[PDB]
Amino acid sequence: MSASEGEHGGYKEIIAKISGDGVYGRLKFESGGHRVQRVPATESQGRIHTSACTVAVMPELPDAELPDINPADLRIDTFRSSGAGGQHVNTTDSAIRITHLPTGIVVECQDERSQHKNKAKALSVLGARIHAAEMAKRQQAEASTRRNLLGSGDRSDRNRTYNFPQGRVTDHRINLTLYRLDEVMEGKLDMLIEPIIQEHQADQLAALSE
Amino acid sequence: GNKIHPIGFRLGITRDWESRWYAGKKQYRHLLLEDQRIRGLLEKELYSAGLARVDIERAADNVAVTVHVAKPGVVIGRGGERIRVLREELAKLTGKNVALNVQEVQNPNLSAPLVAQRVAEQIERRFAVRRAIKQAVQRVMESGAKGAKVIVSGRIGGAEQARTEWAAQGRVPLHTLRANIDYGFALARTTYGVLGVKAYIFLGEV
Amino acid sequence: ARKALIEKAKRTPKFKVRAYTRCVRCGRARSVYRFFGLCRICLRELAHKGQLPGVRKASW
RNA sequence: ACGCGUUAAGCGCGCCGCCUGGGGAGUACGGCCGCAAGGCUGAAACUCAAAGGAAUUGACGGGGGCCCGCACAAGCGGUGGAGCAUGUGGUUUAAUUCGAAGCAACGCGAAGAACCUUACCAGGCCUUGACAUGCUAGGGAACCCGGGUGAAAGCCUGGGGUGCCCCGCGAGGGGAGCCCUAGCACAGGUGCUGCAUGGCCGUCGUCAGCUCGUGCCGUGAGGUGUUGGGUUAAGUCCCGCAACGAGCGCAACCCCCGCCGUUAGUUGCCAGCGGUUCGGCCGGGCACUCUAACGGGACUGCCCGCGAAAGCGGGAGGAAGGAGGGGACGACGUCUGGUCAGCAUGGCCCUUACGGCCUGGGCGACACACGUGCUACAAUGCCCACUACAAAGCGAUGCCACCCGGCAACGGGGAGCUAAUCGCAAAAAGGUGGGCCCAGUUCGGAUUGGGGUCUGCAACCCGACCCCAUGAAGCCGGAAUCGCUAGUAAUCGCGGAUCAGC
RNA sequence: AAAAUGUAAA
RNA sequence: CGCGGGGUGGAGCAGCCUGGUAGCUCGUCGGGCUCAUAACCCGAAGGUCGUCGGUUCAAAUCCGGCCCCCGCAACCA
Ligand SMILES: [Mg+2]
Ligand SMILES: [Mg+2]
Ligand SMILES: [Mg+2]
Ligand SMILES: [Mg+2]
Ligand SMILES: [Mg+2]
Ligand SMILES: [Mg+2]
Ligand SMILES: [Mg+2]
Ligand SMILES: [Mg+2]
Ligand SMILES: [Mg+2]
Ligand SMILES: [Mg+2]
Ligand SMILES: [Mg+2]
Ligand SMILES: [Mg+2]
Ligand SMILES: [Mg+2]
Ligand SMILES: [Mg+2]
Ligand SMILES: [Mg+2]
Ligand SMILES: [Mg+2]
Ligand SMILES: [Mg+2]
Ligand SMILES: [Mg+2]
Ligand SMILES: [Mg+2]
Ligand SMILES: [Mg+2]
Ligand SMILES: [Mg+2]
Ligand SMILES: [Mg+2]
Ligand SMILES: [Mg+2]
Ligand SMILES: [Mg+2]
Ligand SMILES: [Mg+2]
Ligand SMILES: [Mg+2]
Ligand SMILES: [Mg+2]
Ligand SMILES: [Mg+2]
Ligand SMILES: [Mg+2]
Ligand SMILES: [Mg+2]
Ligand SMILES: [Mg+2]
Ligand SMILES: [Mg+2]
Ligand SMILES: [Mg+2]
Ligand SMILES: [Mg+2]
Ligand SMILES: [Mg+2]
Ligand SMILES: [Mg+2]
Ligand SMILES: [Mg+2]
Ligand SMILES: [Mg+2]
Ligand SMILES: [Mg+2]
Ligand SMILES: [Mg+2]
Ligand SMILES: [Mg+2]
Ligand SMILES: [Mg+2]
Ligand SMILES: [Mg+2]
Ligand SMILES: [Mg+2]
Ligand SMILES: [Mg+2]
Ligand SMILES: [Mg+2]
Ligand SMILES: [Mg+2]
Ligand SMILES: [Mg+2]
Ligand SMILES: [Mg+2]
Ligand SMILES: [Mg+2]
Ligand SMILES: [Mg+2]
Ligand SMILES: [Mg+2]
Ligand SMILES: [Mg+2]
Ligand SMILES: [Mg+2]
Ligand SMILES: [Mg+2]
Ligand SMILES: [Mg+2]
Ligand SMILES: [Mg+2]
Ligand SMILES: [Mg+2]
Ligand SMILES: [Mg+2]
Ligand SMILES: [Mg+2]
Ligand SMILES: [Mg+2]
Ligand SMILES: [Mg+2]
Ligand SMILES: [Mg+2]
Ligand SMILES: [Mg+2]
Ligand SMILES: [Mg+2]
Ligand SMILES: [Mg+2]
Ligand SMILES: [Mg+2]
Ligand SMILES: [Mg+2]
Ligand SMILES: [Mg+2]
Ligand SMILES: [Mg+2]
Ligand SMILES: [Mg+2]
Ligand SMILES: [Mg+2]
Ligand SMILES: [Mg+2]
Ligand SMILES: [Mg+2]
Ligand SMILES: [Mg+2]
Ligand SMILES: [Mg+2]
Ligand SMILES: [Mg+2]
Ligand SMILES: [Mg+2]
Ligand SMILES: [Mg+2]
Ligand SMILES: [Mg+2]
Ligand SMILES: [Mg+2]
Ligand SMILES: [Mg+2]
Ligand SMILES: [Mg+2]
Ligand SMILES: [Mg+2]
Ligand SMILES: [Mg+2]
Ligand SMILES: [Mg+2]
Ligand SMILES: [Mg+2]
Ligand SMILES: [Mg+2]
Ligand SMILES: [Mg+2]
Ligand SMILES: [Mg+2]
Ligand SMILES: [Mg+2]
Ligand SMILES: [Mg+2]
Ligand SMILES: [Mg+2]
Ligand SMILES: [Mg+2]
Ligand SMILES: [Mg+2]
Ligand SMILES: [Mg+2]
Ligand SMILES: [Mg+2]
Ligand SMILES: [Mg+2]
Ligand SMILES: [Mg+2]
Ligand SMILES: [Mg+2]
Ligand SMILES: [Mg+2]
Ligand SMILES: [Mg+2]
Ligand SMILES: [Mg+2]
Ligand SMILES: [Mg+2]
Ligand SMILES: [Mg+2]
Ligand SMILES: [Mg+2]
Ligand SMILES: [Mg+2]
Ligand SMILES: [Mg+2]
Ligand SMILES: [Mg+2]
Ligand SMILES: [Mg+2]
Ligand SMILES: [Mg+2]
Ligand SMILES: [Mg+2]
Repeated sequence: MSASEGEHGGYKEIIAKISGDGVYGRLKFESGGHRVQRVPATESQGRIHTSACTVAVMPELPDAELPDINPADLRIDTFRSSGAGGQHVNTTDSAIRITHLPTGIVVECQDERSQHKNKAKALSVLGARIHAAEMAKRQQAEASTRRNLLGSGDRSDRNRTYNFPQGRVTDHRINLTLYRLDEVMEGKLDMLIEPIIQEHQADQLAALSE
Repeated sequence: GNKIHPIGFRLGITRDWESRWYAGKKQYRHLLLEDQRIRGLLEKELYSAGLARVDIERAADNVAVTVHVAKPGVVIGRGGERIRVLREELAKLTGKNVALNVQEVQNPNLSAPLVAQRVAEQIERRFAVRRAIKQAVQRVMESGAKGAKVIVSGRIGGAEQARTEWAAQGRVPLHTLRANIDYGFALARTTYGVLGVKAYIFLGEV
Repeated sequence: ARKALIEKAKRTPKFKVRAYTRCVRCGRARSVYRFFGLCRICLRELAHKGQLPGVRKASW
């Protein structure tokens, strides 16, 4: 869905929705940094280099903006508008103030001479403002859950190493270190992701039973 | 890496085959296969002798292995007892009527295959490679040679970084056919890898 | 697969077609000049060495 | 150090001004000036382990001068486009074994993948092993024959010989050997690391370069020599020179070709004669051709011009002339180049398995991309008939004459040759004759149908070959790109290595 | 007159 | 609520007046150059025209409704 290619080669960023069965169950353990040691394709001379990439896997979550407002959780005030209008502006409660109770957010509108023309506008703005307020909440939740998962730093931020010269891949968490990297690069991840699943499940017994 | 073998380049020019016999076509590939096995036991047993060249001749059926050594005594033994069991093991494996033969090497400091051994042996015994090249190139030069040069490749001194290391005096016109030169290889086995030893001895043109 | 396979080569087979010629020195199966029973590399060395009778550096 | 040197940057004295690591910073604050722009005075925190001066040696330049290479240019033929062959990327798969990566990976390791090869895959298997050196305990005897189940490997299992050594009157006894069933040392690994290595190779480059000794210059790195003028393919020589020499390179010494000669005369050859069954075929002969071993030949020696020399430009005589053509030969080094999978090898790891055997599959997959190739698009062409002229190689586990059968691939018979005897062998472009008529054709030969031959235990995956039929894209190829300077390119066939066959 | 760029470990 | 404009390949705009026919620049994909990337050169793919109806032999094009976007208007008290 997004893919910022870094000239040659990659992907300076790529994002994918992996749909299926047991996806977040198995692909959960990739959240963190991945170190690579190899002679880079970009190398002028013949020096071995260390690099890293960050992976975040957030599960596919449900999401639904509330059915607009519902007048039950709302206080509406009516009153006289301020400024021009003559006879009519003084004897006519044409100003609206709708107070959305669950958030305390308030709009007022004394734009037009019609009270419901203003209630309409004040219901329009209040809508956009509670939506925009929840979107932002849901934003800096997603945007800050990644900050942790993704692991800001690099070269030294966690998880596992892929050494091409020695052919070893190794997970630093379970301290597993099987050096059949060829297959792992071909997607044969299970001889890696299954050890973590068991070791993590041994931290579940010893957790409320130890 | 690109230089030719000095012997291979001077066949029939300043150098003769270390095996001299005819063979039609039907039996060449086992005359030789045996021939090769002959230098097998010979080099293996006569290390102590300092064997410089094996000249295998073949008459009617019968073999005729001549052998050149620095110190001949090792080969012969008390009352010539090793030299007999020698030609014994030979006909025991060849199945063909054999031939003992030994002529010594007059000046051991003029046979590259000898020099190479003595070098590679030294570094097998943790001797300073650099100052031992100049030593060998001295003796070979001081022993009358018209030219001399020794080369050592591999992890010198046990160093992680392998390297070439050589010295030379006099001439070594390797391009010149008219020149006679002696070549000599040796392999220094070590607790830290393997180092190749090469010798060049220029014994004047002709 | 090395010394075990050089041994299959020596064994008289089950069918004549399964014959293959190995090197009589290094043990290579591919590129095998039959005149010597040698491989193309073993050949080259001994040739330079002068331990192969009569054969010399060609030139014309 | 560069340089300065009575116009000091020398040797001295007098006085003023100024500096005290780089960045922060000529910034901030304060003060003084200014219309303003701004100026004078002028910090600190913080941060770095350097900043910097000259000089040396390289490399580099969209710097210079002099040269050079199929580098451009001048030319002929090509790839890129088409169908096929093959190598690679990729994707795919149980596996599509591994390595190679711009030049210098990609018809490369592979100079022979159906099984074998085979390192991968699924599966049935074996555990001191397929191999080496030994050490054990029931300890039988070699080695031929067999049952058995099975896809084989394997696992189970039935008869024998009436062996051998010491020598015992003897009914048996202990030796050795190989095999035997367990056990222990150990074997084994194409498992990793070419960035721990040897060896060998690629490459800059057949480019003319790279250095040492001593001396001399410089505080030193270093310089001088190697530079300079001439000359050369060349650090090739010449002359010059605070340098004098030397080594590895260049050249020569080696092979092949072109000319002549000496030696040699069959299985080669045939010029004059003899026999002619009009055939080197018999007699006969070594002259020529040939074959193959030793020589001769070329030296800028000769002539003109120039030159200080080296030599350069021309001339002649010569088979050949200034290196006659071709090959063999690859400096100090550079690329952390290639290869641990040809072999070697330090360290690391696997141990009823990361070792071993077998059967079958795969390395030949196919939405795609590339490298190298083959065959074409036709008339300077294509088909059929006939008829000529080659060099190099191979072959008594082989090459096959020639009759016979077959449209053929080939098969059956069968002569000769271990071969300058005999054979593969037909050379093909060529020449002569006939046909084709500018057509998607008598161009083209991919695709596929049918029917067969040979090698192999076996051609489904997966072979080459033959016959009938089928008769695709292709009308000369976008951007772009390759080779070659003389017996070269283009074109035409022949042979060989590997190898049952391909 | 053409013609930008080459991160980070020996 | 009123009036005017608009929705066409991933982005940005033509074509509608006058019915038949889909264009431009960019991006993208494949092949070149280059040691490599870009610039540059060659070749290609990509929309079924907001959404429902209707007119017509035929609708991006003409007509009605709806949805989303844009500009204007909303005065006298
Ligand atoms: Mg690079
Ligand atoms: Mg890093
Ligand atoms: Mg919602
Ligand atoms: Mg609400
Ligand atoms: Mg109220
Ligand atoms: Mg007011
Ligand atoms: Mg009122
Ligand atoms: Mg009222
Ligand atoms: Mg009222
Ligand atoms: Mg108002
Ligand atoms: Mg880490
Ligand atoms: Mg690697
Ligand atoms: Mg590691
Ligand atoms: Mg699982
Ligand atoms: Mg080198
Ligand atoms: Mg070479
Ligand atoms: Mg040499
Ligand atoms: Mg010795
Ligand atoms: Mg075979
Ligand atoms: Mg001075
Ligand atoms: Mg003066
Ligand atoms: Mg003055
Ligand atoms: Mg002045
Ligand atoms: Mg003065
Ligand atoms: Mg002073
Ligand atoms: Mg100071
Ligand atoms: Mg400071
Ligand atoms: Mg100032
Ligand atoms: Mg200023
Ligand atoms: Mg202050
Ligand atoms: Mg101030
Ligand atoms: Mg002022
Ligand atoms: Mg003013
Ligand atoms: Mg002013
Ligand atoms: Mg101002
Ligand atoms: Mg200003
Ligand atoms: Mg060129
Ligand atoms: Mg050209
Ligand atoms: Mg490729
Ligand atoms: Mg490997
Ligand atoms: Mg059986
Ligand atoms: Mg072991
Ligand atoms: Mg490594
Ligand atoms: Mg090496
Ligand atoms: Mg290379
Ligand atoms: Mg040259
Ligand atoms: Mg060359
Ligand atoms: Mg000096
Ligand atoms: Mg100086
Ligand atoms: Mg010289
Ligand atoms: Mg001069
Ligand atoms: Mg006639
Ligand atoms: Mg006569
Ligand atoms: Mg005569
Ligand atoms: Mg004669
Ligand atoms: Mg001659
Ligand atoms: Mg003069
Ligand atoms: Mg002339
Ligand atoms: Mg010549
Ligand atoms: Mg010529
Ligand atoms: Mg030459
Ligand atoms: Mg290195
Ligand atoms: Mg290294
Ligand atoms: Mg290296
Ligand atoms: Mg075990
Ligand atoms: Mg005719
Ligand atoms: Mg004719
Ligand atoms: Mg010839
Ligand atoms: Mg043949
Ligand atoms: Mg043969
Ligand atoms: Mg046979
Ligand atoms: Mg045959
Ligand atoms: Mg016939
Ligand atoms: Mg007939
Ligand atoms: Mg017939
Ligand atoms: Mg017929
Ligand atoms: Mg026949
Ligand atoms: Mg017959
Ligand atoms: Mg016969
Ligand atoms: Mg013809
Ligand atoms: Mg057509
Ligand atoms: Mg068929
Ligand atoms: Mg058969
Ligand atoms: Mg087609
Ligand atoms: Mg045409
Ligand atoms: Mg046309
Ligand atoms: Mg035509
Ligand atoms: Mg010519
Ligand atoms: Mg840039
Ligand atoms: Mg930049
Ligand atoms: Mg770079
Ligand atoms: Mg260094
Ligand atoms: Mg308008
Ligand atoms: Mg209008
Ligand atoms: Mg408008
Ligand atoms: Mg509108
Ligand atoms: Mg509209
Ligand atoms: Mg439109
Ligand atoms: Mg758009
Ligand atoms: Mg417009
Ligand atoms: Mg419209
Ligand atoms: Mg209009
Ligand atoms: Mg492109
Ligand atoms: Mg580019
Ligand atoms: Mg319609
Ligand atoms: Mg239309
Ligand atoms: Mg419609
Ligand atoms: Mg429309
Ligand atoms: Mg509408
Ligand atoms: Mg208003
Ligand atoms: Mg008004
Ligand atoms: Mg009024």
